[PDB]
Amino acid sequence: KGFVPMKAVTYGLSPFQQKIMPGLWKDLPTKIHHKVSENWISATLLLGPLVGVYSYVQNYQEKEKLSHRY
Amino acid sequence: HEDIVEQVKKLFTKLSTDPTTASQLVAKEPAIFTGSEVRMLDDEIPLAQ
Repeated sequence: KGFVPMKAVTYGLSPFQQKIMPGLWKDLPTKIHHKVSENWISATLLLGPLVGVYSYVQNYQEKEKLSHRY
Repeated sequence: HEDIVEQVKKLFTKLSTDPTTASQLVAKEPAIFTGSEVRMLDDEIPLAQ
């Protein structure tokens, strides 16, 4: 647990000299599109098996119930 | 004082007579204090300042 010699240069500005809130809602649709396009595969892989198993169980149960009738 | 003033009055000519003082050139372009930092990290120097 130690540190390293670095050699960098940085500039900063005071907190009380810059607008804070307007950054949240600036350009939402492009951010939403980027997130969706990047994580569509993760969403698919998370939500696939649940839907498949649920549909299969529903179909099996209704078929069995309707086949037990008179 | 009199000797210097008479020599000056006799010698100092040909100076441009622009009717401009420092008051106008400072009244516009004022000096505003912002507040910020500059950090120069080297780390091969023995002392910090």
